[PDB]
Amino acid sequence: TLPAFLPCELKPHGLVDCNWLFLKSVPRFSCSNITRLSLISNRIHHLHNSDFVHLSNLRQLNLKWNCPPTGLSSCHMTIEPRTFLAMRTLEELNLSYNGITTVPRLPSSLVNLSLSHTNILVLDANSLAGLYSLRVLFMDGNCYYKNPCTGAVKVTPGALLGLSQLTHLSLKYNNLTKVPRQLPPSLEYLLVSYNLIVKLGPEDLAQLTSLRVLDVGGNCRRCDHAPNPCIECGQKSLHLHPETFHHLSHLEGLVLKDSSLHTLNSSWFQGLVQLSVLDLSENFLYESITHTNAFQNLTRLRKLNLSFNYRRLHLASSFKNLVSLQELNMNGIFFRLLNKYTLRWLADLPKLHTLHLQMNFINQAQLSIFGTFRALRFVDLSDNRISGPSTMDRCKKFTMDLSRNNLVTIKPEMFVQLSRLQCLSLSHNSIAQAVNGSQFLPLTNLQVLDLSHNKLDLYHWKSFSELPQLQALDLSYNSQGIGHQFSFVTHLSMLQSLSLAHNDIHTRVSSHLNSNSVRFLDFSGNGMGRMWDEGGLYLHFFQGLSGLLKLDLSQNNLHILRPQNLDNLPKSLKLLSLRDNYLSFFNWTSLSFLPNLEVLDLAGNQLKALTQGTLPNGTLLQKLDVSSNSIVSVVPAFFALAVELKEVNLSHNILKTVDRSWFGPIVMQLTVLDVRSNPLHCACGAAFVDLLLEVQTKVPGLANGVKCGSPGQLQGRSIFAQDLRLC
DNA sequence: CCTCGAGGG
Ligand SMILES: *[C@@H]1O[C@H](CO)[C@@H](O)[C@H](O)[C@H]1NC(C)=O
Repeated sequence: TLPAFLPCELKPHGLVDCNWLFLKSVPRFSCSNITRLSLISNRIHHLHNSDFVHLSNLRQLNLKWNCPPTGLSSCHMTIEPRTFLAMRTLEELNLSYNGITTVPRLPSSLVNLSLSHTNILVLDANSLAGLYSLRVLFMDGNCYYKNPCTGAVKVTPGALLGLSQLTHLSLKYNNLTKVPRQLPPSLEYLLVSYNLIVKLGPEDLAQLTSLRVLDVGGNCRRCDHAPNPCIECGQKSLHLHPETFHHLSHLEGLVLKDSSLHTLNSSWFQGLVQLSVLDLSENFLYESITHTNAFQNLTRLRKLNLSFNYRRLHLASSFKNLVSLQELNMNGIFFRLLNKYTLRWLADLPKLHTLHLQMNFINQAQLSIFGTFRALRFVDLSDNRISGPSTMDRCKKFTMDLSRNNLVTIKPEMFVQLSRLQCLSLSHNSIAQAVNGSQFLPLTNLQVLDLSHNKLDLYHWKSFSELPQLQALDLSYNSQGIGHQFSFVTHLSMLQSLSLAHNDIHTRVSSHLNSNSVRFLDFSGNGMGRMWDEGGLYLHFFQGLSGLLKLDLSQNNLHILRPQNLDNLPKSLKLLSLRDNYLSFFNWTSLSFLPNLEVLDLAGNQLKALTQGTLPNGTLLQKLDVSSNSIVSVVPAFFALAVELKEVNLSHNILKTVDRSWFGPIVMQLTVLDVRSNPLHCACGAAFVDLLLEVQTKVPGLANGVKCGSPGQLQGRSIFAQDLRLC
């Protein structure tokens, strides 16, 4: 009757969630059917032979973050010999972020193991005894600046050969000077990044002929302008032996990032015939990518990262061979100019769909080039310094992001040959301009336009009229004696979504917003309280938006909401958000003025009670959110008439109980009833317990998150800390 | 390998 696994939550697939519960011991709670137990981030510092005896059938166990090394502000975990042996079908185990110095004894059933961020500094053949079914082993971060050790962690030669089935090995951030010797040949991937492996040769990868991904990056770093502690490389560059990767016939992925690579050598990729991913970021290949020939035979290369390579830029002719290339990252390279030659050799690549060009300080750009490519779907030029022509965004659609640039004026010529663009972002520029229908002529196909965080003045009624396919327009956070603000809206014939959120609404703001197409309007963070206080002037401000379905009036300083104003909102309205206003009183029967309303959000107001009316017949209301108010009481039968009521959020209020007289029969059709963060009074007779237990599947966090506000020793603790059914 | 140089897995 009480949920079975207090103080934890039962979740469907045999999962018992005991996360973040301040537990100091493994809970005891039949348990013969639980197969998964998560105990993430509790306070368990000691583990004992008998601690898992009741969970003999566990397959998955997460003990992450129970006894962190430092860490935080220092913990050592003790584990008895037979602790995990009681679970002889245990398949997965996470011991990461625990102060253990040796790996515990484990059952041979184990398949996945994490020992990351512990204090295990030695792995020998004894450490992993009998893990012959192990496929996954992670142990990162046991000897770096956040989890320091003296010297390095040692993996002895052949220590892991017993792991006959090991496909996955990660040993990052462990101060390794060399790749461990005689690693299991079954390895399909090996991560040894961010150690001190300054030298690499075919010897170091001897017999790893089953590798699909190898990460040897960050082993020779340059620590100039490194935010966190960095160990500067002893040499000019990662020393790479030409034949190192030659035998890696199945290598699909290779990352050589942050290796201080000054040149590329085609030898490296010679034997890599299924190489689909290559990461070359954070090196010094600026000149190299401008001239090299290494790319000439990488014909299966799908993804390529060239980001943050330091010293007129032109991608080398070798790029023309990358006919499988789908994605190219060129962030943070820094080139002043983007021209017709800069990216020339990418133009005929059959399936190049994504191009990252962030943070390059580009101040002159012939964007026209992006109309010549074969299948560009996304070009990110955000955070550059583009100021003009050359001399809702999802869209996940030919898309271009020009946000955080230097546009002050938009000129139609900057968009020549970009006529195929369906999504554009000019957000976070400094565009102060009278928009008037003469800015985006070539953008004939533009459906989504983000002009947020700019300084547009929108008095002109011809605004955006040259965008015939415009469906979604974001004018959020816009800062403005002729024309009228927002007058253009009615003339945008296919506009479905519009945001005018957090704007500067001045005297001659159009008293009417009109449309036949707008279905969603975000009018958040404006002054609708101040506007509706000006009498009849704005009484019908939204009425002209025919077919309007969703309206957001959050953060509009609404202190009152008269029936006049609700009645003159479009009768089509299905969703209305009044979140974070100052509503103290509200006749709930006034909701009958919103016939088709289904979702109502009134959170962050000061409705001290649900007392003033009832949910009217025969409303179609489905979701009511009245959280973070100050509700201290509700009238019986309040929710009774809302036939279609499914979700109601009463959380973060001041309810001393939750009574069934409120809902009646509809309490059993409720999919969600959220009553957390109410100061419930947990006397020994309290009736709310049996009620919540009746709809327990439908109240989130009931097991431990629904807590008492009184009496004093129960203050801040769950309604199940003591059994309240006793009295 | 991936997401948002460290962390995840
Ligand atoms: C109820 O509202 C609270 C307000 O903070 C929110 O945290 C929670 O997500 C909501 N509950 C549900 C089930 O959506």
